[PDB]
Amino acid sequence: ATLKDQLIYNLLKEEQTPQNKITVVGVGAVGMACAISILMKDLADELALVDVIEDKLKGEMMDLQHGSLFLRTPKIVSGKDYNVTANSKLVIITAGASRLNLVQRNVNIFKFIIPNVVKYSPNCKLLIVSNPVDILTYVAWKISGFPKNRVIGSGCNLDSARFRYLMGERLGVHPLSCHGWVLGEHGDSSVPVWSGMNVAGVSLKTLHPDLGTDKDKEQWKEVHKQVVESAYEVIKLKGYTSWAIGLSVADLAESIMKNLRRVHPVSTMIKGLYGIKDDVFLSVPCILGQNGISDLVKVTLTSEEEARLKKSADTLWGIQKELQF
Amino acid sequence: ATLKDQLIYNLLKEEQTPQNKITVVGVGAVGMACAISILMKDLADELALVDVIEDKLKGEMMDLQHGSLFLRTPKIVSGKDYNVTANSKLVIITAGARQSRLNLVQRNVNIFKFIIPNVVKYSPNCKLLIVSNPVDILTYVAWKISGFPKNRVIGSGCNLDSARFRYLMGERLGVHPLSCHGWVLGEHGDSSVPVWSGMNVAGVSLKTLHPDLGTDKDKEQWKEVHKQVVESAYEVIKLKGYTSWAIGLSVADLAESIMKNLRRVHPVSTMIKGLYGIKDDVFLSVPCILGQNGISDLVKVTLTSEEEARLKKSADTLWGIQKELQF
Amino acid sequence: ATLKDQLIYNLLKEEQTPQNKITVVGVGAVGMACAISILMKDLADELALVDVIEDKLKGEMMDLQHGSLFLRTPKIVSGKDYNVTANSKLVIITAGALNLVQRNVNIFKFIIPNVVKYSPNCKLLIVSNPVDILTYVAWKISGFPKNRVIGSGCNLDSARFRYLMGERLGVHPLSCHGWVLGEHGDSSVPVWSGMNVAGVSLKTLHPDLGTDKDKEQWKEVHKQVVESAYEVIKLKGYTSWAIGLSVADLAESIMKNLRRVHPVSTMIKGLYGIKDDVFLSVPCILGQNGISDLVKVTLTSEEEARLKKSADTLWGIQKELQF
Amino acid sequence: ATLKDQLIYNLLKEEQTPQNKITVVGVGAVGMACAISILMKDLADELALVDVIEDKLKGEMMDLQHGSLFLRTPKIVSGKDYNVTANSKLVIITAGARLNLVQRNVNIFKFIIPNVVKYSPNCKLLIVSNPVDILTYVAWKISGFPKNRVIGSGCNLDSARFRYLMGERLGVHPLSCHGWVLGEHGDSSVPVWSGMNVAGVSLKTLHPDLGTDKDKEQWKEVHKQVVESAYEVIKLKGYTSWAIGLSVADLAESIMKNLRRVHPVSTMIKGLYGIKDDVFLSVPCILGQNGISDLVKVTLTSEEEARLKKSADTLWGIQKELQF
Ligand SMILES: NC(=O)c1ccc[n+]([C@@H]2O[C@H](COP(=O)([O-])OP(=O)(O)OC[C@H]3O[C@@H](n4cnc5c(N)ncnc54)[C@H](O)[C@@H]3O)[C@@H](O)[C@H]2O)c1
Ligand SMILES: NC(=O)c1ccc[n+]([C@@H]2O[C@H](COP(=O)([O-])OP(=O)(O)OC[C@H]3O[C@@H](n4cnc5c(N)ncnc54)[C@H](O)[C@@H]3O)[C@@H](O)[C@H]2O)c1
Ligand SMILES: NC(=O)c1ccc[n+]([C@@H]2O[C@H](COP(=O)([O-])OP(=O)(O)OC[C@H]3O[C@@H](n4cnc5c(N)ncnc54)[C@H](O)[C@@H]3O)[C@@H](O)[C@H]2O)c1
Ligand SMILES: NC(=O)c1ccc[n+]([C@@H]2O[C@H](COP(=O)([O-])OP(=O)(O)OC[C@H]3O[C@@H](n4cnc5c(N)ncnc54)[C@H](O)[C@@H]3O)[C@@H](O)[C@H]2O)c1
Ligand SMILES: O=C1O[C@@](c2ccccc2)(c2ccccc2O)CC(O)=C1Sc1ccccc1Cl
Ligand SMILES: O=C1O[C@@](c2ccccc2)(c2ccccc2O)CC(O)=C1Sc1ccccc1Cl
Ligand SMILES: O=C1O[C@@](c2ccccc2)(c2ccccc2O)CC(O)=C1Sc1ccccc1Cl
Repeated sequence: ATLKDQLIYNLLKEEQTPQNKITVVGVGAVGMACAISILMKDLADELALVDVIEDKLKGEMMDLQHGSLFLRTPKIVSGKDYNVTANSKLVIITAGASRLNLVQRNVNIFKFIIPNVVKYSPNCKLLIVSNPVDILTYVAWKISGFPKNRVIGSGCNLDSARFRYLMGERLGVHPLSCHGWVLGEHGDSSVPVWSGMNVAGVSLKTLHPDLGTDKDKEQWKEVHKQVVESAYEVIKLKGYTSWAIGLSVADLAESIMKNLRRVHPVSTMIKGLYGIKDDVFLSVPCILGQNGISDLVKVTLTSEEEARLKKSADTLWGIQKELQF
Repeated sequence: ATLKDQLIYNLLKEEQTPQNKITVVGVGAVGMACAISILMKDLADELALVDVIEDKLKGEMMDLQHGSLFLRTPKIVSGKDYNVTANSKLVIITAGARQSRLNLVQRNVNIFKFIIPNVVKYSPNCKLLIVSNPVDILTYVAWKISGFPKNRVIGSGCNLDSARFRYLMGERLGVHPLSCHGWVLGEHGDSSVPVWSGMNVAGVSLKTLHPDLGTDKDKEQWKEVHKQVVESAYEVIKLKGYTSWAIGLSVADLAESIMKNLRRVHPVSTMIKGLYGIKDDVFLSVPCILGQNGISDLVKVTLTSEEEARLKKSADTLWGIQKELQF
Repeated sequence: ATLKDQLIYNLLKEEQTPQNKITVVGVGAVGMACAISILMKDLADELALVDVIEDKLKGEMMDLQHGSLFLRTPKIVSGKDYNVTANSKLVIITAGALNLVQRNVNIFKFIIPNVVKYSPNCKLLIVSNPVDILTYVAWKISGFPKNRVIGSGCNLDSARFRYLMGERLGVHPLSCHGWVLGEHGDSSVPVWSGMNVAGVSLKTLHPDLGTDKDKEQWKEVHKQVVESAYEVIKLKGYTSWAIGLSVADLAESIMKNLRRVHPVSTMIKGLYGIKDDVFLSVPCILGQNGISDLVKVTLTSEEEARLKKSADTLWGIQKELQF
Repeated sequence: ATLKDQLIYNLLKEEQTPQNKITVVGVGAVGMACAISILMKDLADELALVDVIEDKLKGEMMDLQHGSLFLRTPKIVSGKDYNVTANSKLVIITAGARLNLVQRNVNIFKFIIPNVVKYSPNCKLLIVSNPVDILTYVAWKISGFPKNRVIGSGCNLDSARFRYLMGERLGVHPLSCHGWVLGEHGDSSVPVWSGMNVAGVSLKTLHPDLGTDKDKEQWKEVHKQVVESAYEVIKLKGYTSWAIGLSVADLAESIMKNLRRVHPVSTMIKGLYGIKDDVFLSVPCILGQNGISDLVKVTLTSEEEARLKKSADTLWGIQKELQF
């Protein structure tokens, strides 16, 4: 009799499949920020990390494990082999590297990652964070063979969060109570939907018809410009962004894992909307839950706003048709 | 009229002061992990960040602000000037480049000579939580420089050591670390002392069940659990370069007890003069009751002759270094 | 020496004045639901309970205290005497019985000066019905500036509305936005123009929204907000859980200085052609100083007229009250 | 096309089943305290309520539903028919009256338990209804479940009360005051003095008279207060609810999140302490997604073993006469 056998009488050895498992692929700054935020929100009963850099992977794993006393996630695993990811409800991909090469190089990474993920978690939802996110969501969708509902791109979720932060600073109101949607292509070409911006259901555009135009005395257009300038500025200042993307991703994870059916601006296949007929992924408000994107909101856009999304779809398809699978 | 004034009618513009403000000094890997953990536990109404590297400081500030939608800490500020830290309840020092030990002391004392008086100037009534290494020496140093009473100068101490210990114990037993109790005390790091007599699950003493526990005669080598606390630490540095997540979680747990006045007991570093035959002004980890006045009480653990000798030895070495420090 | 002194060496005995204290007055179904909700949200470092029924009060305190292991609120106290409430940041009034209003006024004549004596700088949050009138009564008796006297108002009404909207749309209520303003309860006003998902206006899509001639009868969503409350009283005898949760949401914003916007009852003279000292719900920014700002909702003529009629009705009652 | 269709484009209508459903049976003071505590802890994606009083059930359901904006449990259902409870991970039984006390809750359980097993054959059963140790045996007998999936709330609350009182005496948070009350829930529970400690410092070693009549500080009265304060609370407010609700939600947390934390709950103790009868008593158990996977073999003094054994004989004496 060992000490363990002297202290503890076992009733059954029958270990079960983990029921609420999340995997993060890529343990760089983004991936780890996603990991810590997911752990502090108690979303998973098992977390798996994967990367190609083996020492860094083990170290990050152990560092999380050593905080186990302060968490409610009883099993943290990692490995280069995707067997550690088996039976994940949700797999978050943050792995990634002129700049048309860059796309094909991340496609090449995805050619390896995606089939391994699918092999071990055929029923998972895929959440793509890697950039350029809209293209890479299409790539994951294409390589995986999943229905469109199970391939979600982070998209404009962070863009909108920044927008609401900035709006909140201008109005002196918590971002939670400042509503506004940045849609379309993540990053420099995103579209701020001025018609939807509100506090307490009071449309800013109705109060201030010049809102978001060049005639706007207060230049609210700057808020959206600042959304892009902020991201360049953070990179210039600290070298990367981590905390904000980690938090926005944990929020998406919460909706999926808990089947909340909250509405988030994420990247989904928008074929058949806004005059678009190519297989491209762009952000619109989506209902997120246990089967992923079940529904999307049909935002009423101005002709200018539809045109901007159309141009994005055309540019995105232009790149995609040239990619090698 | 501006859009804001059309939308919003102001009842008053009295600018008041934060009620539950926390400052983190040094926004490296440790400091920023501390920050995210504190933010995700809703412990503060204002978070202030200080560092000497101005671009890194701003970028970190901005990156947290951008996650505001997902948090309930409405104000995050930063700056090189300590005026951003005014009226903090709790100030956490994680400053100084990560790591000989005497040369580490030397450079972190010099940093503290600048940091601590600026913290005291703006937050005279704060609790100071020292994380920077060597943590026991630097807790003494903060207490000497600040002039604060003993209760308000807390060193992270063996809080992480004990958490690592409990993780490892839980792994061998198949029990959650929360339900595996055991205390690593004394000097943080290489010379810490595992108190075998206190190790238990459900009040069942492991040492009583297994008298060889922690001795060289133990066939299950439970002494390796404490050795693995030490080895774990070196291994994480080898693998990723630094520790961040575990220390950040451990610090947020201490902040929780202090901000919410919980009077929970934690292994942290406090002025141990008067215990264990120790007559010098040294800080070492014992179990301390933490609350809104910091360390209000400490637990008097019965130690074996050997365990007591190790604390005494640490106290002798630490006082040997400290007596030569120039203030 | 005692076991305590053998185990524990004390560094200092000194006790601070409470830093994040909440008081709930009235330990009925509403008061206790507010209490449990506040406790499970870790909003207070000290909770005080006050009621006139001493056995009930003691029993409720002990039951909560016996749950201390599972909570992070280390001091829970109670008493008939308001000395237990000293230095509260937030005092929540849920105690209660033209007859009924005056009976609650009489209760408030005892309660409010006692609250003020022991927490002169607190925010008051009034839950007791009829809430809009009794928030006015607390304001008058206390002598507090209007920013520190807040009525639970239409926070619950709006939460119900968002629950019903969410059910109809297949969307979580958090993403279903819509505001019920004005007088709490029967005479509340659903603001159809603000009802939206993701910034998409339902009224703009569906102009019949909120009219009697609406084929989908979306007006019934607001009627069911009123019908819901009567049904719950019919079926179980009182409402508690929803109101408790709604009050804790308000407390969170105040105690954490969030500056979120909530539909709560505030002194509305100077808006919407209202010229009397009446409290009605509009969207208000809530924080450490209570209500610092309000949102000026653009109302239709019919919406405005409903608020004005409530104002006249409330004031018609209030002018008759003896203090 | 409705407004819903005008607003929302549906990608798929593939309907789903909950992944983390919990059922509470009985919506009285205890049941609803369990429910609100479970809801505020985000343990379930679906909560089902069952009771025989139809208006009360509907009204309590509605009341919780109305606070949905402030919760993260997207569906609350209720019903008289146990089809509303299908595929529950965890079913908490709090129904029954607050020799006669036992046989009447037994009769309730003859209806309830088969109905639960029918719709959720793989669930963990958590029994709260009193007398909890007896009704846990009854649930186990009727269900045919393996013993790991039938758990009584047992002495989780007694130990929580003990730790509260200990904490008040020492000036330490109950979380940091360790002490186990085992055996029978209620009058005959056993305080394990040898395990009582702060920071692993044994109070019995520091204070040898701890738990004896010779004790000048009368620590034995702390355990007496645990036994009593329940009667005290019933006398003052009519029932207990909040503490039990909090304790049940703590157990539910460990089950639903597979935490493998140790709690004192009622389990089959035949084979321990010389006990031979099919009796349930509280010992410390490791709780996770398979219910009680393991138990801690506390080392008891001869007096302590004698006390548990006496309880086992008493309970069996009642149980042998019950008719199923
Ligand atoms: N959508 C958004 O809003 C959002 C915001 C920030 C970052 N991103 C993206 O996240 C990605 C990563 O960001 P980062 O800062 O952590 O970069 P990083 O370089 O620090 O980390 C990337 C990690 O991916 C790993 N990796 C590379 N190939 C891999 C493979 N085949 N399998 C497993 N792991 C592999 C790398 O080793 C590295 O650890 C980038 O594409 C970045 O653009 C997008
Ligand atoms: N006690 C424990 O259990 C525990 C565990 C891990 C780390 N630590 C310690 O925490 C400290 C920090 O670790 P790290 O990895 O974050 O180091 P780091 O180098 O990543 O960061 C240090 C930060 O301190 C800043 N800094 C330097 N001088 C400063 C000054 N005068 N004022 C303000 N800020 C200043 C640096 O610019 C830098 O941003 C180290 O001493 C490390 O050993 C202790
Ligand atoms: N504003 C809202 O949305 C909301 C919703 C529900 C209830 N309410 C109101 O909450 C109030 C109470 O609801 P309830 O169901 O808990 O009623 P209750 O009758 O169950 O409990 C009321 C408590 O008030 C206490 N009380 C009476 N006089 C007192 C005094 N002078 N000092 C201290 N306490 C005193 C009683 O003793 C009792 O415990 C009612 O006015 C009710 O209408 C409003
Ligand atoms: N284990 C503990 O530590 C602990 C603490 C408190 C109470 N309890 C017990 O919990 C039980 C309930 O306490 P309470 O205060 O909630 O009682 P209660 O009277 O308020 O509620 C009991 C509910 O059970 C319902 N019920 C009765 N028969 C039913 C059936 N066949 N099917 C479904 N529901 C049925 C009743 O309608 C009622 O709603 C009692 O046995 C009490 O002793 C145990
Ligand atoms: O903030 C971000 O950081 C990155 C970026 C990309 C392109 C331009 C600026 C920043 C980045 C660059 C290099 C290394 C790490 C990074 O995370 C990646 C990225 O998508 C964002 S978010 C963003 C970016 C541009 C505009 C608006 C928004 Cl909301
Ligand atoms: O884990 C830690 O990391 C550091 C360390 C110090 C000395 C020996 C090993 C590690 C470290 C070194 C370099 C860079 C960054 C670091 O955080 C600092 C530190 O105190 C710890 S904790 C620890 C250390 C040694 C033994 C047992 C424990 Cl629990
Ligand atoms: O839901 C409520 O319950 C009470 C009520 C008051 C007046 C009419 C119906 C119900 C009630 C009655 C009796 C006993 C206890 C109670 O809480 C009190 C009350 O304000 C509400 S909220 C409400 C009430 C009416 C319409 C719409 C709404 Cl949103």
